[PDB]
Amino acid sequence: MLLSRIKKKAMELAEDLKLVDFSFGLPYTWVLVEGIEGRALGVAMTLPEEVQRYTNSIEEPSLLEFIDKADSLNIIERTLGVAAINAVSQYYIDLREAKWTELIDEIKRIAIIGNMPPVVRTLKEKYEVYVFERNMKLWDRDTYSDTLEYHILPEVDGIIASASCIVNGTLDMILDRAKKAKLIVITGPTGQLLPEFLKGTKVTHLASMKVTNIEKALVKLKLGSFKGFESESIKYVIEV
Amino acid sequence: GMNGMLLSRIKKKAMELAEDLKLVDFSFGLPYTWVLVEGIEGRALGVAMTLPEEVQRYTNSIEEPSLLEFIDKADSLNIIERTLGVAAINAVSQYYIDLREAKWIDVTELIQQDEIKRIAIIGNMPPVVRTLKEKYEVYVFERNMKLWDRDTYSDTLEYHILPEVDGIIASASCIVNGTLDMILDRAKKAKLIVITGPTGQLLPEFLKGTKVTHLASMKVTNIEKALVKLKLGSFKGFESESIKYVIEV
Amino acid sequence: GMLLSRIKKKAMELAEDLKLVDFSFGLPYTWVLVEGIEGRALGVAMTLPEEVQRYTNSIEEPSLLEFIDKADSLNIIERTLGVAAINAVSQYYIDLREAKWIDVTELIQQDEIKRIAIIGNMPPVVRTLKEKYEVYVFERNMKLWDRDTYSDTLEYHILPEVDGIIASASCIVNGTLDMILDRAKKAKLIVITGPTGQLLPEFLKGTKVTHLASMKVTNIEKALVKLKLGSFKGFESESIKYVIEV
Amino acid sequence: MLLSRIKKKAMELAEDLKLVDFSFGLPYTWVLVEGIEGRALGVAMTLPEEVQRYTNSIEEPSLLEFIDKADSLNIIERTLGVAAINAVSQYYIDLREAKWIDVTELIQQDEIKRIAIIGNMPPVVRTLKEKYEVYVFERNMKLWDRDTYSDTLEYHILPEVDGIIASASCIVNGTLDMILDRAKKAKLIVITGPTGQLLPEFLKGTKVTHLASMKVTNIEKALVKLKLGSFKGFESESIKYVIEV
Repeated sequence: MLLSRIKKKAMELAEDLKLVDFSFGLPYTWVLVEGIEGRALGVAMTLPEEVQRYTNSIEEPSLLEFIDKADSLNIIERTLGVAAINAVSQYYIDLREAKWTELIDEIKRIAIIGNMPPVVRTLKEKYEVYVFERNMKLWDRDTYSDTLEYHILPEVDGIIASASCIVNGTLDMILDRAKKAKLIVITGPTGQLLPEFLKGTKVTHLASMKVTNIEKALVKLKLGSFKGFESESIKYVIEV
Repeated sequence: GMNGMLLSRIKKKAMELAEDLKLVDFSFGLPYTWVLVEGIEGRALGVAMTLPEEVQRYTNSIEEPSLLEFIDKADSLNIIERTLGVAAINAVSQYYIDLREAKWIDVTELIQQDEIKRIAIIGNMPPVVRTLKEKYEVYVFERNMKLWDRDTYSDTLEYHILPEVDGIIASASCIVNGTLDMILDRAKKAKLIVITGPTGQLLPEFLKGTKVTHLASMKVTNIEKALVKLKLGSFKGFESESIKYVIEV
Repeated sequence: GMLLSRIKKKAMELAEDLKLVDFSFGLPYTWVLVEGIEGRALGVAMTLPEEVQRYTNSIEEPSLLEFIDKADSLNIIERTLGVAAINAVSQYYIDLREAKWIDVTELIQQDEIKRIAIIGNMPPVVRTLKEKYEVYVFERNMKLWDRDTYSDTLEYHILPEVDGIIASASCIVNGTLDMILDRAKKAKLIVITGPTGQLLPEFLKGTKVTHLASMKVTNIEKALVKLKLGSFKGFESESIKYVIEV
Repeated sequence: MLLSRIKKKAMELAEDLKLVDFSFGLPYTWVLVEGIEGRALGVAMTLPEEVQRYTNSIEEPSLLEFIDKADSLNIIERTLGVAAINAVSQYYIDLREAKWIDVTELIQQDEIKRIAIIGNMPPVVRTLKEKYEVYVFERNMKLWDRDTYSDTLEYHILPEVDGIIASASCIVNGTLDMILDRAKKAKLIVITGPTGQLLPEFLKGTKVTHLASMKVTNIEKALVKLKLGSFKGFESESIKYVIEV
């Protein structure tokens, strides 16, 4: 599992960081950390439809304990672990010259994992697009089942996968089936991880967002507002 | 919002009690949304079950969070605003709750104390269902597909079956989704109506005049340890830091 | 005291000279084909798989009277086949002389109706009314969730505040029709729209329902092919939409 | 896709067969065919939770047209196609070496330790959970348990199991290709259910070891029960078999 290798690298970076606060909440599970330079907020998308039991083996919460359960069979332990990996990453992230869609000549067929209407509408006009959605709420008249990813991914030149593919563990399959993909973009707040963690993989770019105001974003994360949390952050694209 | 709700009348009573209380912390999280409050006597933790299957959008009109702002949004069309509002009503209630005449029993024990023939169980609660299905005629209704059995009926059949039952055990989550008003209206022949679960932390005086007879809920004994488990998404961890009670209305 | 229990009693009196030809509990619609001295009639009801408890049926010997008698059953499979049979008998005897060949949107008037409750997400109807009226859309199925759609648990509280109601005819199969009419306190216009609304208007006499917006199958053979193939638009193209006043 | 290769072989066998009747219905989609020897009924499990739109490109229904749409991106076209492949298969099926046993008795303690069960089958799960290490995966929320896991974990758990009991519905949703690719250490792979009516020769070369399905003994009585939406009524008009691939 790729998430098992990412947590090993992240635990080496969490040595000088401490856990401040956390919450397995909606729409995002977040982990607040603190170092000598200041604080950092890491998030991971909560997928309640994947939750089988509301249990957690973690008795004493800590940053190293959260990161160690990132490859757990328990989705609650994974989401808190990925959020913690992102929290350590957002503390050490270098976004100096980070690019702001026009990232895609070269590409003819695109596979979009996770229904993102603004991204889909822009690409459906100029490229052959295949949208895959698992959640029934985000279903369009153009969306296909996620069971068809295994068969369509080897035929596409570009892949735009929702960063939620990291928490549900579907990232390992997406990369394995990306036989002919020249571009693989992991987009969303769950993609807050360091690009060095994905070195060697087929992932080409990471499109996420860094929290500019931790206090205001925490208020919006606790209130369950995605746009409110998004407005307290800056969107970035960094090459792996 | 929806001023016709029983929840619209409960928030009006709760806002009069939230005058000497302040908001400490909150979280729209899983399995429960919680609101932490503080008064002159100490702190109180109120919870309200999060129903993600009811969430259509992740939006919130609340810009400046406060205890009175949360309670005012209890009768909102937005489930996120309702859940945070009900958790805030429960927070205020848990600060002022008097459990002198509270019975330290299970909901199944409470039913056995009366002469019931047919029971309607709203919300699939396996321990409660298993105990009652062997001694009474039980009708289980579940809205969430995850908690669905081969013996659970659709919630659309509640409207037709509730007038035929003598007892009702409704999951306290009927307060956050807005089904409580219908359940009580259709409870024509029911002599025993129990609202069970941590979302039922509300004061019994708020349900005065309604057909609700009992409130089966739990009070947090250790706020710090229960918050750790609520943030970790562990229900039994939060349940172990609380005491279950059954109180008359 | 369900409304569907009273409709089946009236429909069984009309199914005396009709015989069952074929049937199918299928998707998107359950259908029942009947035959009389004048010819054949096809009746449909919307299959709601999310409501299915167990794939069981107490009917051993299928007949038109047996199907109609199980229209008020607790089993959704028996209800859907029963409603489809009631519609099949209705489509044989339906009189569309004074039926209006109009859309549901042009039926409502700005003169009095200020608030509209739309039960079942119908994008063309919603888009037209949302720009001129205060609209409240309620959807139970997650597949049909928009940026304006709300939960069906809020119907009980919002229906008493609306002047007009446009309810999907699927409210007849899941048994939500009885509640919708009870909570329609201030509604002056109640329209039951969809292929499940093929039942006779006389069956809804006395109720708060004002209009029935449905469709009559013009080509039974071609529509059956499209019903068996699972195509809604293919079956819709082999029918004619009508608006009949109750 | 494996279903794209199965339809090519099934279309060669549908030459002397004709379409009689069909229905995309619940619980099963069925296709009724006829040849010189008689009639055959093929079924495929309808998965309404997978249906996003109720559309079908098929204008003129035929046996070859149904089979050609078996690898379609449209679940309605796939289910009708798989039901048609099963209908052609049930006409040519040879059950001389078919075992009249349950899927549970096909597994022995001396060879298998970890079992992966795809599709929540309570009788099969209850029998195996007491003697083996079982991992149940369910995609439909209705058939979900506090003991079942998400289908996203199949990709990671399937390479660790000795045996696999997959619901034949994995053929219609399109998960069969992944299940077999992730069956790295599996010595036994059983595709169980009425959707597994297909010929064993179609799965020759694959990791699939057995096919546990059923053959309709009374077509008329089973059609009445399929149209009525009764699974047990249709099951009682059939005979369960286990044929080795």
